[PDB]
Amino acid sequence: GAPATVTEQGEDITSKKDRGVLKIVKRVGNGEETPMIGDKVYVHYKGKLSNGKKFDSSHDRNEPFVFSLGKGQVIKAWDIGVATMKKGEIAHLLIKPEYAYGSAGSLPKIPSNATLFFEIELLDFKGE
Ligand SMILES: COc1cc2cc(OC)c1OC/C=C/CCOC(=O)[C@@H]1CCCCN1C(=O)[C@H]2C1CCCCC1
Repeated sequence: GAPATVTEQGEDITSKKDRGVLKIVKRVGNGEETPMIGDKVYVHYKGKLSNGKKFDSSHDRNEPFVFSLGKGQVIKAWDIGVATMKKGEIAHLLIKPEYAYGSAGSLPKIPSNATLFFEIELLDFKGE
């Protein structure tokens, strides 16, 4: 499956090189520029737990997901992961708990020590 592949071919994009956030580019975007911290960022995404019990998509709310990069509004994996993406790119991220909800989880949405998978499309990122 898509997350297996990420375990197998995915680039470790953490600083500590702990495999906490692995990435594969699925569709190549346009341009050299990636989002800077503080940029307003627009994405579509699909997300699930590796336990396979919960799924979630932006598409369902019929609205892009908008957040400010680096401003602590998403999990660290997103701040790290979306910083690496170009306008128009689609990527897969596999994420260990330390870059997600950790040992405490976010009960009951996210259980203790959960691993997460996302497919993310970077639509646009504007400067603050
Ligand atoms: C749409 O509602 C949610 C989705 C997720 C988690 C939620 O909170 C536990 C949540 O409710 C409100 C919180 C939003 C920001 C935190 O969320 C994140 O930082 C990440 C990245 C941004 C998109 C959503 N995402 C999530 O972690 C999802 C989660 C949903 C369960 C399956 C795995 C992904």
